[PDB]
Amino acid sequence: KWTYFGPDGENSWSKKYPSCGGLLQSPIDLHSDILQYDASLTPLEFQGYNLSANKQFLLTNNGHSVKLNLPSDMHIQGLQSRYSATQLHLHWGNPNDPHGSEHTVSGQHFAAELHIVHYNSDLYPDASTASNKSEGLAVLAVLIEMGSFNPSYDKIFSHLQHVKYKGQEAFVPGFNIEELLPERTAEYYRYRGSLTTPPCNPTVLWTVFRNPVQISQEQLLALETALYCTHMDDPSPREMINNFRQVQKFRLVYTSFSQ
Amino acid sequence: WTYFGPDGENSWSKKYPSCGGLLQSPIDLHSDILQYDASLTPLEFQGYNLSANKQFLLTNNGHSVKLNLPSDMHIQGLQSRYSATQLHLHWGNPNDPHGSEHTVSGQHFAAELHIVHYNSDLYPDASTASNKSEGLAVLAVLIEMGSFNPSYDKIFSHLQHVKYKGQEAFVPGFNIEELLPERTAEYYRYRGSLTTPPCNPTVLWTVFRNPVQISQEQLLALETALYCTHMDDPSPREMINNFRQVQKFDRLVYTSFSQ
Ligand SMILES: NS(=O)(=O)c1c(F)c(NC2CCCCCCC2)c(S(=O)(=O)CCCO)c(N2CCCCC2)c1F
Ligand SMILES: NS(=O)(=O)c1c(F)c(NC2CCCCCCC2)c(S(=O)(=O)CCCO)c(N2CCCCC2)c1F
Ligand SMILES: [Zn+2]
Ligand SMILES: [Zn+2]
Repeated sequence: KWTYFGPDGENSWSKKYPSCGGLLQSPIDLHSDILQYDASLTPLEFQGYNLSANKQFLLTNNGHSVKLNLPSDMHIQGLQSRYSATQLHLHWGNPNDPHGSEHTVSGQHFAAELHIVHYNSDLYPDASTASNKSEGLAVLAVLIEMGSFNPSYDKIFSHLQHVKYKGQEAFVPGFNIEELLPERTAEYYRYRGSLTTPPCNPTVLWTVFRNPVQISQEQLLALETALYCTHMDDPSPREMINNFRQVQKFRLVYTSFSQ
Repeated sequence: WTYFGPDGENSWSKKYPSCGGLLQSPIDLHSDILQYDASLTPLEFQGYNLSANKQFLLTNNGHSVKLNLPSDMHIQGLQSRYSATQLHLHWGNPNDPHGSEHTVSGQHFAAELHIVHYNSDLYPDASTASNKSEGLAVLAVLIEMGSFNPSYDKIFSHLQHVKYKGQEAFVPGFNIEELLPERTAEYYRYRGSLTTPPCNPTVLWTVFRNPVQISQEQLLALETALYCTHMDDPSPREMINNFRQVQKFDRLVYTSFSQ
Protein backbone atom coordinates (compact mmCIF):
# COMPACT_ATOMS: atom_id res chain seq x y z
CA LYS A 1 0.00 0.00 0.00
CA TRP A 2 2.87 2.34 0.85
CA THR A 3 6.61 2.64 0.14
CA TYR A 4 9.60 4.79 0.96
CA PHE A 5 10.35 5.45 -2.72
CA GLY A 6 8.54 6.26 -5.95
CA PRO A 7 4.80 6.84 -6.59
CA ASP A 8 3.66 5.31 -3.28
CA GLY A 9 6.39 7.22 -1.36
CA GLU A 10 6.04 9.50 1.63
CA ASN A 11 4.50 12.55 -0.09
CA SER A 12 1.57 10.29 -1.12
CA TRP A 13 0.99 8.51 2.23
CA SER A 14 -1.69 11.02 3.23
CA LYS A 15 -3.98 9.87 0.31
CA LYS A 16 -4.84 6.57 2.04
CA TYR A 17 -3.60 7.45 5.58
CA PRO A 18 -5.01 10.88 6.52
CA SER A 19 -3.03 11.22 9.74
CA CYS A 20 0.17 11.35 7.65
CA GLY A 21 -0.96 14.88 6.58
CA GLY A 22 -2.21 15.75 10.08
CA LEU A 23 -0.76 17.29 13.23
CA LEU A 24 2.17 16.21 15.46
CA GLN A 25 4.11 14.36 12.74
CA SER A 26 7.51 12.77 13.33
CA PRO A 27 10.46 12.62 12.83
CA ILE A 28 11.84 16.12 13.44
CA ASP A 29 15.10 18.03 13.49
CA LEU A 30 16.20 18.49 17.08
CA HIS A 31 17.71 22.03 17.04
CA SER A 32 18.21 24.89 19.52
CA ASP A 33 15.21 27.07 18.54
CA ILE A 34 12.67 24.36 19.51
CA LEU A 35 14.31 22.88 22.66
CA GLN A 36 13.51 23.63 26.28
CA TYR A 37 15.24 22.20 29.30
CA ASP A 38 12.87 20.43 31.70
CA ALA A 39 14.53 19.65 35.07
CA SER A 40 11.66 17.27 35.87
CA LEU A 41 12.65 14.75 33.18
CA THR A 42 14.09 11.96 35.30
CA PRO A 43 15.94 8.80 34.04
CA LEU A 44 13.66 6.09 32.67
CA GLU A 45 14.01 2.57 34.05
CA PHE A 46 14.20 -0.35 31.65
CA GLN A 47 12.61 -3.42 33.26
CA GLY A 48 12.53 -6.93 31.88
CA TYR A 49 14.96 -6.01 29.07
CA ASN A 50 17.31 -8.89 29.96
CA LEU A 51 15.54 -11.46 27.77
CA SER A 52 16.13 -15.09 28.56
CA ALA A 53 18.65 -16.78 26.20
CA ASN A 54 16.35 -19.90 26.40
CA LYS A 55 13.49 -17.97 24.72
CA GLN A 56 13.43 -17.03 21.04
CA PHE A 57 12.06 -13.89 19.43
CA LEU A 58 10.87 -13.65 15.84
CA LEU A 59 12.81 -11.40 13.42
CA THR A 60 10.84 -10.53 10.28
CA ASN A 61 11.53 -8.75 6.99
CA ASN A 62 8.13 -7.18 6.30
CA GLY A 63 9.16 -5.41 3.09
CA HIS A 64 9.73 -2.04 4.74
CA SER A 65 12.30 -2.87 7.44
CA VAL A 66 13.45 -5.69 9.71
CA LYS A 67 11.69 -5.96 13.05
CA LEU A 68 12.15 -8.09 16.15
CA ASN A 69 9.11 -9.09 18.19
CA LEU A 70 9.43 -8.27 21.89
CA PRO A 71 7.54 -9.63 24.95
CA SER A 72 5.13 -7.52 26.89
CA ASP A 73 6.92 -8.27 30.20
CA MET A 74 9.55 -5.76 29.02
CA HIS A 75 8.56 -2.29 30.03
CA ILE A 76 9.51 1.31 30.71
CA GLN A 77 9.10 2.65 34.23
CA GLY A 78 8.98 6.41 34.86
CA LEU A 79 6.11 7.67 32.64
CA GLN A 80 2.53 8.34 33.84
CA SER A 81 1.55 4.91 32.62
CA ARG A 82 3.51 1.71 32.18
CA TYR A 83 4.52 1.18 28.56
CA SER A 84 5.18 -2.42 27.59
CA ALA A 85 7.35 -3.50 24.65
CA THR A 86 5.97 -4.79 21.38
CA GLN A 87 8.86 -4.70 18.86
CA LEU A 88 12.11 -3.07 17.80
CA HIS A 89 13.18 -2.17 14.26
CA LEU A 90 15.70 -0.03 12.36
CA HIS A 91 15.89 2.71 9.71
CA TRP A 92 18.91 3.32 7.52
CA GLY A 93 20.26 4.99 4.37
CA ASN A 94 22.42 3.48 1.64
CA PRO A 95 26.14 2.82 1.01
CA ASN A 96 26.48 5.92 -1.27
CA ASP A 97 24.83 8.16 1.37
CA PRO A 98 25.05 6.33 4.72
CA HIS A 99 22.94 8.84 6.65
CA GLY A 100 19.49 7.29 7.21
CA SER A 101 18.46 8.11 10.78
CA GLU A 102 14.94 9.51 11.10
CA HIS A 103 15.60 12.22 13.68
CA THR A 104 18.38 14.71 12.95
CA VAL A 105 20.35 16.81 15.48
CA SER A 106 21.20 20.39 14.40
CA GLY A 107 20.33 19.29 10.87
CA GLN A 108 22.68 16.26 10.92
CA HIS A 109 21.56 12.75 10.10
CA PHE A 110 23.13 9.82 11.87
CA ALA A 111 23.95 6.64 9.97
CA ALA A 112 20.87 4.76 11.24
CA GLU A 113 18.30 4.71 14.02
CA LEU A 114 16.85 1.97 16.25
CA HIS A 115 13.29 2.26 17.57
CA ILE A 116 12.03 0.20 20.52
CA VAL A 117 8.24 0.47 20.34
CA HIS A 118 6.04 0.24 23.47
CA TYR A 119 2.29 0.55 24.12
CA ASN A 120 0.35 1.84 27.11
CA SER A 121 -0.60 -1.41 28.81
CA ASP A 122 -2.26 0.38 31.74
CA LEU A 123 -4.90 1.85 29.41
CA TYR A 124 -5.04 -0.61 26.49
CA PRO A 125 -4.92 -4.43 26.02
CA ASP A 126 -2.45 -4.54 23.09
CA ALA A 127 -0.38 -2.29 20.81
CA SER A 128 -2.86 -2.37 17.90
CA THR A 129 -5.69 -1.11 20.13
CA ALA A 130 -3.39 1.51 21.72
CA SER A 131 -2.01 2.78 18.42
CA ASN A 132 -4.80 5.24 17.51
CA LYS A 133 -5.68 6.22 21.07
CA SER A 134 -4.75 8.88 23.61
CA GLU A 135 -1.33 8.26 25.23
CA GLY A 136 -1.20 5.01 23.28
CA LEU A 137 2.49 4.58 22.36
CA ALA A 138 6.01 5.31 23.56
CA VAL A 139 9.07 4.85 21.37
CA LEU A 140 12.70 4.86 22.43
CA ALA A 141 15.05 6.06 19.68
CA VAL A 142 18.77 5.33 19.55
CA LEU A 143 20.88 7.20 17.03
CA ILE A 144 23.59 5.01 15.41
CA GLU A 145 26.92 6.17 13.92
CA MET A 146 29.95 4.46 12.43
CA GLY A 147 32.67 3.48 14.95
CA SER A 148 33.82 0.35 16.77
CA PHE A 149 32.26 -3.07 16.16
CA ASN A 150 29.22 -3.55 18.37
CA PRO A 151 28.78 -7.15 19.62
CA SER A 152 25.32 -6.39 20.98
CA TYR A 153 23.91 -5.10 17.67
CA ASP A 154 25.53 -8.15 16.02
CA LYS A 155 23.15 -10.33 18.05
CA ILE A 156 20.52 -8.98 15.57
CA PHE A 157 22.70 -8.41 12.52
CA SER A 158 24.15 -11.97 12.49
CA HIS A 159 20.62 -13.10 11.55
CA LEU A 160 20.07 -10.73 8.57
CA GLN A 161 21.39 -13.51 6.31
CA HIS A 162 18.16 -15.44 7.05
CA VAL A 163 15.65 -12.61 6.44
CA LYS A 164 16.95 -11.32 3.10
CA TYR A 165 13.49 -11.17 1.39
CA LYS A 166 10.05 -9.86 2.25
CA GLY A 167 8.07 -12.42 4.23
CA GLN A 168 11.16 -14.26 5.58
CA GLU A 169 11.62 -14.79 9.29
CA ALA A 170 14.27 -16.01 11.74
CA PHE A 171 14.37 -16.80 15.45
CA VAL A 172 16.76 -14.76 17.62
CA PRO A 173 17.69 -16.04 21.10
CA GLY A 174 16.99 -13.60 23.91
CA PHE A 175 19.70 -11.17 24.95
CA ASN A 176 19.81 -8.03 27.07
CA ILE A 177 18.08 -5.38 24.93
CA GLU A 178 19.52 -2.73 27.28
CA GLU A 179 22.88 -3.44 25.53
CA LEU A 180 21.46 -1.65 22.42
CA LEU A 181 20.99 1.63 24.38
CA PRO A 182 23.81 4.15 24.59
CA GLU A 183 25.97 5.49 27.37
CA ARG A 184 24.25 8.02 29.68
CA THR A 185 20.57 7.26 28.94
CA ALA A 186 19.74 10.03 31.47
CA GLU A 187 20.20 12.63 28.68
CA TYR A 188 17.35 12.60 26.17
CA TYR A 189 14.99 14.66 24.08
CA ARG A 190 11.29 14.23 24.80
CA TYR A 191 8.32 15.29 22.64
CA ARG A 192 4.80 14.33 21.57
CA GLY A 193 4.80 13.11 17.96
CA SER A 194 3.59 10.35 15.69
CA LEU A 195 4.39 7.04 14.11
CA THR A 196 6.90 7.72 11.31
CA THR A 197 5.16 5.30 8.97
CA PRO A 198 1.54 4.83 7.90
CA PRO A 199 -0.90 5.23 9.50
CA CYS A 200 1.18 8.06 11.11
CA ASN A 201 -1.07 8.26 14.16
CA PRO A 202 -0.15 11.21 16.46
CA THR A 203 -0.06 9.02 19.53
CA VAL A 204 3.68 8.55 20.22
CA LEU A 205 5.59 9.85 23.23
CA TRP A 206 9.15 10.01 21.82
CA THR A 207 12.34 9.69 23.79
CA VAL A 208 15.43 10.20 21.65
CA PHE A 209 18.61 9.56 23.60
CA ARG A 210 21.16 12.34 23.30
CA ASN A 211 24.17 10.04 22.87
CA PRO A 212 24.56 7.76 19.78
CA VAL A 213 25.87 4.18 19.78
CA GLN A 214 28.55 2.96 17.35
CA ILE A 215 28.55 0.02 14.94
CA SER A 216 31.43 -0.88 12.62
CA GLN A 217 31.72 0.19 9.00
CA GLU A 218 31.20 -3.49 8.14
CA GLN A 219 28.09 -3.86 10.34
CA LEU A 220 26.53 -0.72 8.77
CA LEU A 221 27.31 -1.95 5.26
CA ALA A 222 25.71 -5.32 6.07
CA LEU A 223 22.59 -3.59 7.35
CA GLU A 224 22.45 -1.43 4.20
CA THR A 225 23.08 -4.28 1.72
CA ALA A 226 21.64 -7.46 3.26
CA LEU A 227 17.93 -6.93 2.69
CA TYR A 228 15.35 -6.64 -0.10
CA CYS A 229 11.87 -5.14 0.07
CA THR A 230 10.63 -7.69 -2.50
CA HIS A 231 9.65 -11.36 -2.17
CA MET A 232 12.38 -13.81 -3.12
CA ASP A 233 10.59 -14.76 -6.37
CA ASP A 234 9.90 -11.17 -7.54
CA PRO A 235 11.21 -10.66 -11.17
CA SER A 236 12.03 -7.03 -10.27
CA PRO A 237 14.07 -7.24 -7.01
CA ARG A 238 14.46 -4.04 -4.99
CA GLU A 239 17.10 -3.40 -2.33
CA MET A 240 15.86 -2.23 1.05
CA ILE A 241 17.57 1.13 1.51
CA ASN A 242 16.63 4.68 2.54
CA ASN A 243 13.77 3.44 4.71
CA PHE A 244 13.39 6.63 6.79
CA ARG A 245 10.88 9.48 6.58
CA GLN A 246 12.06 13.07 5.91
CA VAL A 247 11.88 15.43 8.89
CA GLN A 248 8.61 17.22 9.44
CA LYS A 249 7.83 20.85 10.25
CA PHE A 250 7.63 21.46 14.00
CA ARG A 251 5.88 23.47 19.37
CA LEU A 252 8.54 22.38 21.92
CA VAL A 253 10.96 19.47 22.47
CA TYR A 254 11.89 19.06 26.13
CA THR A 255 15.43 18.05 27.15
CA SER A 256 16.58 16.30 30.31
CA PHE A 257 19.91 18.19 30.02
CA SER A 258 20.25 21.98 30.37
CA GLN A 259 23.22 22.21 28.00
CA TRP B 1 -2.97 24.51 -0.93
CA THR B 2 -1.01 25.89 2.07
CA TYR B 3 2.20 25.30 4.09
CA PHE B 4 0.47 24.40 7.37
CA GLY B 5 -2.58 22.38 8.34
CA PRO B 6 -4.93 20.11 6.39
CA ASP B 7 -3.91 21.47 2.99
CA GLY B 8 -0.16 21.56 3.89
CA GLU B 9 2.73 20.00 2.04
CA ASN B 10 2.14 16.31 2.96
CA SER B 11 -1.33 16.69 1.38
CA TRP B 12 -0.34 18.46 -1.87
CA SER B 13 -0.11 15.12 -3.75
CA LYS B 14 -3.84 14.52 -3.14
CA LYS B 15 -4.67 17.22 -5.70
CA TYR B 16 -1.35 17.70 -7.49
CA PRO B 17 0.08 14.31 -8.56
CA SER B 18 3.52 15.63 -9.48
CA CYS B 19 4.10 16.69 -5.86
CA GLY B 20 4.39 12.91 -5.13
CA GLY B 21 6.45 12.15 -8.21
CA LEU B 22 10.11 12.21 -9.20
CA LEU B 23 12.75 14.96 -9.23
CA GLN B 24 11.18 16.96 -6.36
CA SER B 25 12.85 20.04 -4.91
CA PRO B 26 14.18 21.47 -2.65
CA ILE B 27 17.02 19.24 -1.43
CA ASP B 28 19.81 19.19 1.11
CA LEU B 29 23.13 20.00 -0.62
CA HIS B 30 25.66 17.71 1.11
CA SER B 31 28.96 16.07 0.14
CA ASP B 32 27.66 12.55 -0.60
CA ILE B 33 25.53 13.75 -3.55
CA LEU B 34 27.92 16.43 -4.94
CA GLN B 35 30.18 16.04 -7.99
CA TYR B 36 32.53 18.76 -9.30
CA ASP B 37 32.00 19.43 -13.01
CA ALA B 38 34.81 21.45 -14.56
CA SER B 39 32.62 22.24 -17.58
CA LEU B 40 30.16 24.39 -15.60
CA THR B 41 30.97 27.94 -16.61
CA PRO B 42 29.70 31.24 -15.16
CA LEU B 43 26.23 32.41 -16.05
CA GLU B 44 25.95 35.84 -17.58
CA PHE B 45 23.09 38.07 -16.36
CA GLN B 46 21.77 40.22 -19.25
CA GLY B 47 19.22 43.00 -18.87
CA TYR B 48 19.21 42.71 -15.05
CA ASN B 49 19.74 46.44 -14.57
CA LEU B 50 16.04 47.41 -14.89
CA SER B 51 15.32 50.95 -15.98
CA ALA B 52 14.52 53.33 -13.07
CA ASN B 53 11.94 54.96 -15.39
CA LYS B 54 10.00 51.66 -15.50
CA GLN B 55 8.08 49.95 -12.70
CA PHE B 56 7.38 46.33 -11.83
CA LEU B 57 4.39 44.86 -10.05
CA LEU B 58 4.82 43.40 -6.57
CA THR B 59 1.94 41.15 -5.49
CA ASN B 60 0.97 39.33 -2.27
CA ASN B 61 -0.67 36.26 -3.75
CA GLY B 62 -1.55 34.62 -0.40
CA HIS B 63 1.47 32.28 -0.45
CA SER B 64 4.44 34.66 -0.81
CA VAL B 65 5.31 38.07 -2.30
CA LYS B 66 6.34 38.05 -5.94
CA LEU B 67 7.76 40.73 -8.22
CA ASN B 68 6.97 40.52 -11.92
CA LEU B 69 10.08 40.68 -14.14
CA PRO B 70 10.34 41.46 -17.86
CA SER B 71 11.37 38.94 -20.47
CA ASP B 72 14.21 41.20 -21.64
CA MET B 73 16.09 40.02 -18.53
CA HIS B 74 18.03 36.90 -19.61
CA ILE B 75 20.56 34.30 -18.42
CA GLN B 76 23.18 33.19 -20.90
CA GLY B 77 25.26 30.05 -20.43
CA LEU B 78 22.61 27.31 -20.41
CA GLN B 79 21.82 25.15 -23.45
CA SER B 80 19.05 27.67 -24.36
CA ARG B 81 18.51 31.31 -23.47
CA TYR B 82 16.21 31.63 -20.43
CA SER B 83 14.25 34.83 -19.84
CA ALA B 84 12.94 36.14 -16.51
CA THR B 85 9.33 35.96 -15.39
CA GLN B 86 9.35 36.75 -11.65
CA LEU B 87 11.21 36.69 -8.36
CA HIS B 88 9.84 35.76 -4.96
CA LEU B 89 10.98 34.72 -1.45
CA HIS B 90 10.59 31.94 1.13
CA TRP B 91 11.10 32.48 4.84
CA GLY B 92 10.51 31.15 8.37
CA ASN B 93 9.14 32.89 11.42
CA PRO B 94 10.43 35.03 14.32
CA ASN B 95 10.67 32.09 16.74
CA ASP B 96 12.60 29.94 14.21
CA PRO B 97 14.10 32.26 11.55
CA HIS B 98 15.37 29.46 9.32
CA GLY B 99 13.12 29.28 6.30
CA SER B 100 15.35 28.72 3.28
CA GLU B 101 14.13 25.93 0.98
CA HIS B 102 17.51 24.43 0.13
CA THR B 103 19.77 23.41 2.96
CA VAL B 104 23.55 23.02 2.91
CA SER B 105 25.02 20.21 4.96
CA GLY B 106 21.70 20.05 6.82
CA GLN B 107 21.62 23.78 7.73
CA HIS B 108 18.74 26.10 6.83
CA PHE B 109 19.50 29.67 5.97
CA ALA B 110 17.20 32.43 7.17
CA ALA B 111 15.41 32.81 3.81
CA GLU B 112 15.80 32.23 0.10
CA LEU B 113 15.21 34.29 -3.04
CA HIS B 114 14.14 32.62 -6.30
CA ILE B 115 14.50 34.33 -9.66
CA VAL B 116 12.38 32.30 -12.06
CA HIS B 117 13.14 32.11 -15.79
CA TYR B 118 11.70 30.17 -18.72
CA ASN B 119 13.21 28.78 -21.89
CA SER B 120 12.42 31.58 -24.35
CA ASP B 121 14.28 29.91 -27.23
CA LEU B 122 11.74 27.09 -27.20
CA TYR B 123 8.63 28.49 -25.53
CA PRO B 124 6.71 31.76 -25.87
CA ASP B 125 5.98 32.24 -22.14
CA ALA B 126 6.64 30.72 -18.74
CA SER B 127 3.16 29.08 -18.49
CA THR B 128 3.78 27.08 -21.64
CA ALA B 129 7.34 26.27 -20.56
CA SER B 130 6.36 25.11 -17.07
CA ASN B 131 5.09 21.67 -18.27
CA LYS B 132 8.10 20.95 -20.55
CA SER B 133 11.37 19.25 -19.44
CA GLU B 134 13.93 21.97 -18.51
CA GLY B 135 11.24 24.47 -19.45
CA LEU B 136 12.21 26.53 -16.37
CA ALA B 137 15.46 27.70 -14.77
CA VAL B 138 15.47 29.11 -11.25
CA LEU B 139 18.32 30.97 -9.58
CA ALA B 140 18.38 30.58 -5.81
CA VAL B 141 20.11 32.93 -3.43
CA LEU B 142 20.51 31.84 0.19
CA ILE B 143 19.88 34.64 2.69
CA GLU B 144 21.44 34.88 6.17
CA MET B 145 21.01 37.36 9.00
CA GLY B 146 23.75 39.97 8.92
CA SER B 147 24.21 43.53 7.71
CA PHE B 148 21.44 45.74 6.46
CA ASN B 149 21.08 45.24 2.72
CA PRO B 150 20.00 48.43 0.81
CA SER B 151 19.42 46.42 -2.37
CA TYR B 152 16.97 44.01 -0.82
CA ASP B 153 15.37 46.98 0.88
CA LYS B 154 14.33 48.21 -2.60
CA ILE B 155 11.79 45.36 -2.38
CA PHE B 156 11.24 45.24 1.39
CA SER B 157 10.34 48.95 1.70
CA HIS B 158 7.14 48.06 -0.22
CA LEU B 159 5.95 45.23 2.06
CA GLN B 160 3.74 47.54 4.16
CA HIS B 161 1.72 48.23 0.98
CA VAL B 162 1.11 44.56 0.11
CA LYS B 163 0.24 43.27 3.61
CA TYR B 164 -2.84 41.30 2.52
CA LYS B 165 -3.69 38.75 -0.14
CA GLY B 166 -4.46 40.32 -3.51
CA GLN B 167 -2.74 43.68 -2.72
CA GLU B 168 -0.24 45.01 -5.26
CA ALA B 169 2.39 47.79 -5.35
CA PHE B 170 4.76 49.10 -8.01
CA VAL B 171 8.51 48.91 -7.55
CA PRO B 172 10.73 51.21 -9.68
CA GLY B 173 13.33 49.37 -11.73
CA PHE B 174 16.66 48.67 -10.08
CA ASN B 175 19.65 46.42 -10.73
CA ILE B 176 18.48 42.90 -9.89
CA GLU B 177 22.10 41.75 -10.01
CA GLU B 178 22.50 43.61 -6.68
CA LEU B 179 20.40 40.79 -5.10
CA LEU B 180 23.00 38.19 -6.15
CA PRO B 181 25.85 37.13 -3.84
CA GLU B 182 29.61 37.24 -4.26
CA ARG B 183 31.30 34.89 -6.72
CA THR B 184 28.22 33.88 -8.69
CA ALA B 185 30.63 31.66 -10.67
CA GLU B 186 30.38 29.19 -7.75
CA TYR B 187 27.10 27.31 -7.69
CA TYR B 188 25.29 24.00 -7.32
CA ARG B 189 23.35 22.76 -10.34
CA TYR B 190 20.73 20.00 -10.49
CA ARG B 191 17.53 18.94 -12.27
CA GLY B 192 14.49 19.33 -10.00
CA SER B 193 10.98 20.70 -9.72
CA LEU B 194 8.78 23.59 -8.70
CA THR B 195 8.78 23.72 -4.89
CA THR B 196 5.05 24.48 -4.81
CA PRO B 197 2.00 22.91 -6.49
CA PRO B 198 1.82 21.78 -9.17
CA CYS B 199 5.43 20.61 -8.41
CA ASN B 200 6.25 20.02 -12.11
CA PRO B 201 9.69 18.34 -12.47
CA THR B 202 10.74 20.87 -15.10
CA VAL B 203 13.26 23.14 -13.28
CA LEU B 204 16.96 23.48 -13.87
CA TRP B 205 18.15 24.74 -10.45
CA THR B 206 21.20 26.91 -9.85
CA VAL B 207 21.85 27.55 -6.15
CA PHE B 208 24.66 30.02 -5.58
CA ARG B 209 27.33 28.82 -3.17
CA ASN B 210 27.60 32.06 -1.21
CA PRO B 211 24.70 33.65 0.77
CA VAL B 212 23.77 37.32 0.99
CA GLN B 213 23.01 39.15 4.24
CA ILE B 214 19.95 41.11 5.35
CA SER B 215 19.52 42.65 8.83
CA GLN B 216 17.59 41.23 11.77
CA GLU B 217 15.11 44.13 11.26
CA GLN B 218 14.74 43.37 7.54
CA LEU B 219 14.14 39.65 8.25
CA LEU B 220 11.66 40.49 10.99
CA ALA B 221 9.80 42.78 8.56
CA LEU B 222 9.66 40.03 5.96
CA GLU B 223 8.41 37.54 8.61
CA THR B 224 5.77 39.82 10.17
CA ALA B 225 4.57 42.22 7.46
CA LEU B 226 2.45 39.86 5.39
CA TYR B 227 -0.77 37.88 5.70
CA CYS B 228 -2.04 34.97 3.61
CA THR B 229 -5.60 36.27 4.03
CA HIS B 230 -7.54 39.15 2.46
CA MET B 231 -7.62 42.39 4.44
CA ASP B 232 -11.30 41.90 5.43
CA ASP B 233 -10.88 38.27 6.59
CA PRO B 234 -12.28 37.83 10.16
CA SER B 235 -9.54 35.37 11.03
CA PRO B 236 -6.17 36.69 9.77
CA ARG B 237 -3.36 34.20 9.07
CA GLU B 238 0.24 35.36 9.15
CA MET B 239 2.40 34.51 6.16
CA ILE B 240 5.24 32.54 7.78
CA ASN B 241 7.11 29.28 7.17
CA ASN B 242 6.35 29.36 3.45
CA PHE B 243 9.05 26.88 2.46
CA ARG B 244 8.80 23.21 1.54
CA GLN B 245 10.76 20.58 3.53
CA VAL B 246 13.71 19.00 1.71
CA GLN B 247 12.96 15.99 -0.50
CA LYS B 248 14.66 12.62 -0.90
CA PHE B 249 17.42 12.68 -3.54
CA ASP B 250 19.04 9.26 -4.25
CA ARG B 251 21.09 11.33 -8.39
CA LEU B 252 23.80 14.00 -8.38
CA VAL B 253 24.20 17.70 -7.81
CA TYR B 254 27.01 19.18 -9.90
CA THR B 255 29.20 21.93 -8.54
CA SER B 256 31.15 24.56 -10.46
CA PHE B 257 33.73 24.60 -7.62
CA SER B 258 35.92 21.83 -6.20
CA GLN B 259 37.05 23.57 -2.97
N1 LIG C 1 8.99 4.25 13.33
S1 LIG C 1 7.75 3.86 14.32
O1 LIG C 1 8.37 3.45 15.56
O2 LIG C 1 6.75 4.89 14.28
C1 LIG C 1 6.97 2.26 13.82
C2 LIG C 1 6.12 1.62 14.67
F1 LIG C 1 5.85 2.21 15.80
C3 LIG C 1 5.55 0.33 14.43
N2 LIG C 1 4.72 -0.30 15.36
C4 LIG C 1 3.57 0.34 15.95
C5 LIG C 1 3.06 -0.59 17.13
C6 LIG C 1 2.73 -2.06 16.81
C7 LIG C 1 1.67 -2.29 15.76
C8 LIG C 1 0.36 -1.57 16.03
C9 LIG C 1 0.11 -0.30 15.14
C10 LIG C 1 1.12 0.88 15.32
C11 LIG C 1 2.55 0.49 14.84
C12 LIG C 1 5.89 -0.26 13.21
S2 LIG C 1 5.15 -1.76 12.58
O3 LIG C 1 6.12 -2.79 12.27
O4 LIG C 1 4.05 -2.14 13.51
C13 LIG C 1 4.32 -1.33 11.04
C14 LIG C 1 2.98 -0.55 11.15
C15 LIG C 1 3.11 0.98 11.16
O5 LIG C 1 3.62 1.33 9.84
C16 LIG C 1 6.78 0.32 12.30
N3 LIG C 1 7.28 -0.28 11.19
C17 LIG C 1 7.19 0.28 9.83
C18 LIG C 1 7.33 -0.81 8.79
C19 LIG C 1 8.67 -1.57 9.02
C20 LIG C 1 8.76 -2.15 10.42
C21 LIG C 1 8.48 -1.09 11.50
C22 LIG C 1 7.26 1.64 12.62
F2 LIG C 1 8.15 2.18 11.79
N1 LIG D 1 9.78 28.06 -5.77
S1 LIG D 1 9.54 28.00 -7.34
O1 LIG D 1 10.59 28.85 -7.94
O2 LIG D 1 9.40 26.63 -7.79
C1 LIG D 1 8.05 28.93 -7.82
C2 LIG D 1 7.82 29.20 -9.15
F1 LIG D 1 8.70 28.79 -10.05
C3 LIG D 1 6.74 29.99 -9.63
N2 LIG D 1 6.62 30.36 -10.99
C4 LIG D 1 6.72 29.39 -12.08
C5 LIG D 1 6.84 30.20 -13.43
C6 LIG D 1 5.71 31.22 -13.69
C7 LIG D 1 4.25 30.72 -13.85
C8 LIG D 1 4.01 29.49 -14.73
C9 LIG D 1 3.84 28.18 -13.92
C10 LIG D 1 5.03 27.60 -13.10
C11 LIG D 1 5.46 28.48 -11.89
C12 LIG D 1 5.83 30.46 -8.66
S2 LIG D 1 4.27 31.30 -9.06
O3 LIG D 1 4.11 32.61 -8.46
O4 LIG D 1 4.11 31.25 -10.52
C13 LIG D 1 2.94 30.27 -8.45
C14 LIG D 1 2.70 28.90 -9.11
C15 LIG D 1 1.61 28.15 -8.31
O5 LIG D 1 1.27 26.96 -8.99
C16 LIG D 1 5.98 30.22 -7.32
N3 LIG D 1 5.23 30.76 -6.32
C17 LIG D 1 4.55 30.00 -5.29
C18 LIG D 1 3.44 30.78 -4.59
C19 LIG D 1 3.95 32.16 -4.09
C20 LIG D 1 4.68 32.94 -5.20
C21 LIG D 1 5.72 32.11 -5.95
C22 LIG D 1 7.09 29.40 -6.92
F2 LIG D 1 7.28 29.17 -5.61
ZN1 LIG E 1 10.71 3.40 13.42
ZN1 LIG F 1 10.40 29.61 -4.83
